[PDB]
Amino acid sequence: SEMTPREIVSELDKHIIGQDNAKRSVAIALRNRWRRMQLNEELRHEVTPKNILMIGPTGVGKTEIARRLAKLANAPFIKVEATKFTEVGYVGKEVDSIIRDLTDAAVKMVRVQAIEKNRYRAEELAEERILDVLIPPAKNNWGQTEQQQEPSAARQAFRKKLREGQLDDKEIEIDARKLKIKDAMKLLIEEEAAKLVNPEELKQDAIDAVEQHGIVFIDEIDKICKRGESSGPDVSREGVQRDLLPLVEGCTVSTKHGMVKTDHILFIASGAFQIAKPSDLIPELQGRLPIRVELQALTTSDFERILTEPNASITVQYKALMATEGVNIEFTDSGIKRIAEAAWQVNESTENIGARRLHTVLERLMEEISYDASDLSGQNITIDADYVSKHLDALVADEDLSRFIL
Amino acid sequence: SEMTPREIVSELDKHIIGQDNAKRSVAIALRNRWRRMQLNEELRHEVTPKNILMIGPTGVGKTEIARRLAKLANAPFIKVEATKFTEVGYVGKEVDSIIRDLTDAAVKMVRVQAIEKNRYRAEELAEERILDVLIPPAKNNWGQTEQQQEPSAARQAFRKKLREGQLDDKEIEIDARKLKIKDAMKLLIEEEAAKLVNPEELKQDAIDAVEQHGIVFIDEIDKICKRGESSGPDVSREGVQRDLLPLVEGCTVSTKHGMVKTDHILFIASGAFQIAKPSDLIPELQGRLPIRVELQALTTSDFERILTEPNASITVQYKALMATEGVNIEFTDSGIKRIAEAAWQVNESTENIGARRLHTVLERLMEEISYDASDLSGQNITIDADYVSKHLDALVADEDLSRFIL
Amino acid sequence: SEMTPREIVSELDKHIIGQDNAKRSVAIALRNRWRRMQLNEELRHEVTPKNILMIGPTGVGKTEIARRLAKLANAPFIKVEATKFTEVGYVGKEVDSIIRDLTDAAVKMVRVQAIEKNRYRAEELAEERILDVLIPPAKNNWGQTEQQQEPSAARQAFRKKLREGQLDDKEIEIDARKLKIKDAMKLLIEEEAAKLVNPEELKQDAIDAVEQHGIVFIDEIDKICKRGESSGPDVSREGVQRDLLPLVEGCTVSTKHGMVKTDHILFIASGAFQIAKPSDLIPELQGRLPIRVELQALTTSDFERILTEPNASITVQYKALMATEGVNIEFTDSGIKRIAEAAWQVNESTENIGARRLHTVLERLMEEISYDASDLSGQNITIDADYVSKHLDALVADEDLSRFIL
Amino acid sequence: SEMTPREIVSELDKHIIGQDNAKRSVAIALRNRWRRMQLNEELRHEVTPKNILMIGPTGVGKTEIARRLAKLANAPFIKVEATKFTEVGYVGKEVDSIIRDLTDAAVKMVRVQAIEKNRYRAEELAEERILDVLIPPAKNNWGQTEQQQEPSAARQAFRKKLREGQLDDKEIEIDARKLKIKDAMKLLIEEEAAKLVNPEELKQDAIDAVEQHGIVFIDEIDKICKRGESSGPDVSREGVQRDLLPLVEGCTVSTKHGMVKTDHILFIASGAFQIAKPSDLIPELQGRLPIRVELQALTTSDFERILTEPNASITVQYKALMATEGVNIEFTDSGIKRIAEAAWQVNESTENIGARRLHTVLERLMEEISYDASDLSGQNITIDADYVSKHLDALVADEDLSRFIL
Ligand SMILES: Nc1ncnc2c1ncn2[C@@H]1O[C@H](COP(=O)(O)OP(=O)(O)OP(=O)(O)O)[C@@H](O)[C@H]1O
Ligand SMILES: Nc1ncnc2c1ncn2[C@@H]1O[C@H](COP(=O)(O)OP(=O)(O)OP(=O)(O)O)[C@@H](O)[C@H]1O
Ligand SMILES: [Mg+2]
Repeated sequence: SEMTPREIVSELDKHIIGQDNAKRSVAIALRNRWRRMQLNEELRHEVTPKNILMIGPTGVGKTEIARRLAKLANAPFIKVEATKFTEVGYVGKEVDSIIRDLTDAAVKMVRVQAIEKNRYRAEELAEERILDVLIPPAKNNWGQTEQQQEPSAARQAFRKKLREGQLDDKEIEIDARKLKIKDAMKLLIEEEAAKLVNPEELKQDAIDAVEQHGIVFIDEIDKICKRGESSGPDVSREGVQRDLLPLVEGCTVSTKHGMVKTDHILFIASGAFQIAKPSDLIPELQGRLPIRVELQALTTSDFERILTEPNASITVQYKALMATEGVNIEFTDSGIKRIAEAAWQVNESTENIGARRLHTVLERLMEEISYDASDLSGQNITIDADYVSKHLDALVADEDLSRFIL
Repeated sequence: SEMTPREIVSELDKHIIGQDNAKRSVAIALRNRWRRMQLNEELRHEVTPKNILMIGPTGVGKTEIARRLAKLANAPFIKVEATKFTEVGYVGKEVDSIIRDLTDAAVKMVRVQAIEKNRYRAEELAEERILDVLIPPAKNNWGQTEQQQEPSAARQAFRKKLREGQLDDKEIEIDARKLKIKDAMKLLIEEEAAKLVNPEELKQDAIDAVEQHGIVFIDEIDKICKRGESSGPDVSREGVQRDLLPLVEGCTVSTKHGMVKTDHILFIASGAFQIAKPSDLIPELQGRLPIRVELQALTTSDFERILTEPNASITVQYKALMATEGVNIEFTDSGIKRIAEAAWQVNESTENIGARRLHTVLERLMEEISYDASDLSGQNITIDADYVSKHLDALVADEDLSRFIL
Repeated sequence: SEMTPREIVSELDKHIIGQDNAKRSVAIALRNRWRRMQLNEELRHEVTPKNILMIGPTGVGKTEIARRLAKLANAPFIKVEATKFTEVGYVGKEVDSIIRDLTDAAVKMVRVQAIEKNRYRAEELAEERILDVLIPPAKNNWGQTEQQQEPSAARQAFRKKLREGQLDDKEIEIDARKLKIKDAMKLLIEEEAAKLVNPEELKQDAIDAVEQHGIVFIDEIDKICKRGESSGPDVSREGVQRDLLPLVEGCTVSTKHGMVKTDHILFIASGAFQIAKPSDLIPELQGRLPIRVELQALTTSDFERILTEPNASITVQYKALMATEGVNIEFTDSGIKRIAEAAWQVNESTENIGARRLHTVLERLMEEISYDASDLSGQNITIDADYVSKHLDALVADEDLSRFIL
Repeated sequence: SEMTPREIVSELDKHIIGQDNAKRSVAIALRNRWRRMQLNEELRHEVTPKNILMIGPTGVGKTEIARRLAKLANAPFIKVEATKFTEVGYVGKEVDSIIRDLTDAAVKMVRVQAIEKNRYRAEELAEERILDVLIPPAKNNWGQTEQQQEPSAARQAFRKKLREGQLDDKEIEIDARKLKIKDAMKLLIEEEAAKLVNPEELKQDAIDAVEQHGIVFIDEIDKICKRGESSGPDVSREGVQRDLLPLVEGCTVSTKHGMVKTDHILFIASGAFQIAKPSDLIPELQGRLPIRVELQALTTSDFERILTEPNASITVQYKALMATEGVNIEFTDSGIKRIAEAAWQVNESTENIGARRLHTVLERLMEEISYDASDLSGQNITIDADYVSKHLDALVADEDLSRFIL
């Protein structure tokens, strides 16, 4: 019961732009899950996760692809920065935390997993107990087949009003106190929800989810490589590698949820490696990170697509926000293409993040509309190619200024 | 469970190519545990473990030999980076942790031993309780010799239905809560398995495990010797050697599961010793590491062998996974040759990382296939030397690339 | 339980060759506790103990004597490494630990002490309760002097059968259930075993083992002296001597097992003192180490004795372990002298590590036999001067190998 | 109600040898206590303690004089090392601890102080509750002037029997259980002593004792002075002075016993000042350490007196210890004089501690008797001048050896 290499890339194709290779890789990894759990007992142990190591610059999709991947398989996920554990110079943060955190993440996974499952039932019972105070039921009933006319037009009346209308004052009993529907409603929900939920029967779900589906994204694992010094003193970082193997090559670790294996968890490390090369990773890590994939630096089209396609692109969002003031914003193809060329420019000119650059540029170009929105009520402003250039040109052209306000 | 040296080396031979000297070393050790038992009280508690110190390059087998050695011995094992405690002014953990961890590992094993031993007894009584809800048994019974017709076609009915067919709804009491068979089953099993397991028995058992068969493996021991670039931080690395002394000389450490004595734990310290010499260790430690053995670098022939001969060889493992997709992979002998050859080349032209290299090369090689797979069910794909060159020659040629991908 | 100095030196002489003066010092320390134990209330607590300070090279027997003295004393022993507490840039655990550990160590002895002490009592009562089910005793009895004919030939019959024979099916009552002697026996043992064990006592019994018999061995008490190089770190070492004082002065520390008074713990400080001198210890501490004793470096003859005279000498150890495989090892006098000379020579040409060198040397010399043993069953192998030469001479000479193998 | 400068010195003259100056000084400070608490309210605030700073070598009486002084006024006391708080380079110990500790010290003062104070009261309330079970009192009573005939001959009967007689079986109620007077007595006493032990009525006793009579002995405050560096970097210590000011010039500090002032606690810091001079202390401290006193180095006579006079001199102690074996030791004037000259010699020759040196010398000189004591039963050994010189001469003469075994 699992998707496949290609079928996976499709799903990822519905959220990430470009980076097909990387996709194919997280695709395979995810598939080998369903491949192992499909073998004899003697192998299940022998075959270890095919960890992937992503190589690319920022703003190009790395981390998203992992989120999306873990999401795509509702798998416990966690993102850490290799350097977070480098503060060993004097401070102290230990790797165990990674898995430790992962489990938590899982317990929240499984938790929320039950809630949203029967949240309706709760709300139902919740509003099924608010009608009792509105129309004090006369003890004893039932007996015939009038289940349809049983709730009485009374309860049915307040029913419609409650879920769809006024009603915002009364007192409900718990353990009897005055309150208010809009809140007493959110008071019962949690209570009711309790009844449905279970306890120690969360272990073989969370610890299992983790140990069998968890995914870890180890960011900038390149910030913890060799470096110019010596393989002895500058170990303040190499030693951070020597601290991950246990996690990477199967070890254990106790958590406030029990014991977690880690023997076969999917690790996806990533770096730009524009200084150090994956080859500088200690041999144990090289060994355990078999799948190597390089991501490409984004292009204006990517940018153009990242501005539009996304169900919640900054574009749609902005339009949304200004509609709050009565203004009707509209980004036109040329406009978008233009914001796109604006980002690319700045990335190119100055330092180069990636899709990141879209935020300041867009918020910059809309400064005046953003400030004047209130007075632009009822108007229809359209951001075309003209607009954009006579707002962003001056700035983009000015590299120095770009390093500050863009 | 006590086999002879020559035999122990024969098992080891099944998962590790070459390194005979190392195999004999470890086998002698394992073997003495049986010899010591044949001894009288006095000697039995005078004869200590012949801790090993392995000397060799990376990816040649030092650790693999220790795992496999612990496995055929069925003993709680544990890897530890010597450096995990190093610091020129940092923090780190405490060495005793090594015994806490090893002990957890002993409990884990024991739990398993007992569960699978009487898993039936559990599942049995488990469903034996799911039938009671399905068919409320009328209090009081027995009396005659009708044991067959006693479970009444009623229970017998559900029983087949339950075990075989359909799993799916009701409410069973614990501490009365609606559930679902397919799940209430797993719930009851654990609940039932419990009653069977004797805590003190497994706690004591888990201990003897560690105390009488523990095998700890200290990697990168040479990363603790002298150095010379300082005085404090170096005699601080030495600090790690001092801290380990109690464990190797015999001491007691307190753990969740009780008090553990280290006097009979076998220690396998490993090291490349390219910079320092085993003579650079602190005397007390050199004293506690009687047996010394040097493992040798692997050769291309070795890689070919490593590729297919070991038991769950990566080759056989690849084939297994692919089969899951209905694909039949086969490796040409020359295919196997070109691969070992590619790896060697890279290890030679970049960073030599031993047998480890084989993984990365094998993954890259079979990626296009791995991604297709599903779309090749029923096909017999053969990896001949032509396939191995078309997919790796260029890569191997690009020394930069190899530093990134292979 | 208290013997004279002269007698302790006699016990000491069964395991440690030479170092008579030290055996004496230690002998006095011990007899001295018994003496203080003979005083009145007035002095019992107004008698400042006589901690030892051992001065000597490595591998000459300082630790050994303390251990073995702790054994004949049958006292919980612990061995601290003076430096563990220094840190010119670390945390360095706090000395409290020494009494902590010792206590954990005391507890163990006590536990396994009590058990193996009155085990017979349990197994006896255990089976004494299995005969009750075999031959249901008729209530009320006794009265005359028919004590040996009272158990009746019935109980006496099953008695012999039980401990020496069949009988493997029966149901016993605990808290009434069918079982099986083979296991119902063990089941009872632990149950009864409980009865005898006093948890409110042994905890105390532990403190009474510690506070009044506890021996501590502080090593490298010389790696704590002034030094000179700098000044900050020195007072950082001296910090350990300052902090060390209360223990040797006589105080109370708190453990997970209660409060413990360090007042009668015998302290054995020890050091090589190659760079530093006792006179360089902090005045407070010097005066608190009234008993001073030196140990002489060992000589080849000594090695030869260490090799054979001691009770369970490594020689008698190997010969024993080999006979376990049915091999008759005979060490010729010529063979011993060469082992001793080989060790001495390596200690001369590389790092001198005292008697420890004999271990590595002996092991190496014996590996081949040690591996082949099983197949050499029934044969005789004489380790004589010629035998020693073939196996060691090449290695001893090759100074680079000796820094790795011997 | 207080002694006087002279009268105090005498008390100190009863335990310390020489060092009259320092005595006269601690005397004065102690007296100013009784002088301030004797002035108008406006002054009591204005006048602060006249802190004393002792200047002298080790082994001459400093700390002893402070103990004796705090004892002489049963004042809370504490001795700290200035350097203890210098481990600030990387570790961490804070001065608050000092007062923090001081209070504890006080609560222990007041504690054993309270018990023996109202010990009678407890026992009374104890047996007063044991008669209730013996003669179950009839509820309701009193009313007339029959206080003498009220206890009834019944309670009065058991009263005498109890404290002076049999009665050793009964059950008392606590939290109702059978016991035995002989024990049921000691059980009630403590349990009763609890009610008395001023629960919260311990505050205005400890915090008061501390705040009004506390004495702090700050050892080696010279180890935290200027030093060759700069008044900015080497502040790792000068900053330690900047941390005592608060305490010395009155601040506060919270303790698990409440709040403590510190405004006027007597501080007695000391140092040898053979490197740094009191002039190097930061100005604030100099200001707050008004009384400056120099102690002199001990003399053989001092040594001679230190050996004999003390009610528990090492000499008496030894004679005692050996009597445990039947031997009758006797130090003769010439003998002691000789041990004195021997200590002085070594102090002079090598490094010079002080009285300290008496421990090893005496224990060295008695080595043989100490070892042979057992066989010397019934004999009368006399350590005269002869004995000593022909046991200690060769060693004292040998400076080098002196630095090790003396
Ligand atoms: N004969 C062999 N020699 C080397 N590696 C082998 C051999 N057979 C299989 N392998 C595999 O090669 C990898 C090498 O890892 P291993 O830890 O054994 O190397 P190592 O050099 O001993 O490591 P370390 O330097 O950390 O002690 C493992 O994944 C192991 O399973
Ligand atoms: N008479 C002896 N003299 C020296 N070593 C001996 C003797 N008998 C046995 N040995 C063995 O020699 C080794 C030396 O260890 P020991 O701890 O006694 O030396 P040490 O110099 O006191 O050590 P450290 O410097 O760690 O305090 C031990 O393995 C010990 O068992
Ligand atoms: Mg290694």
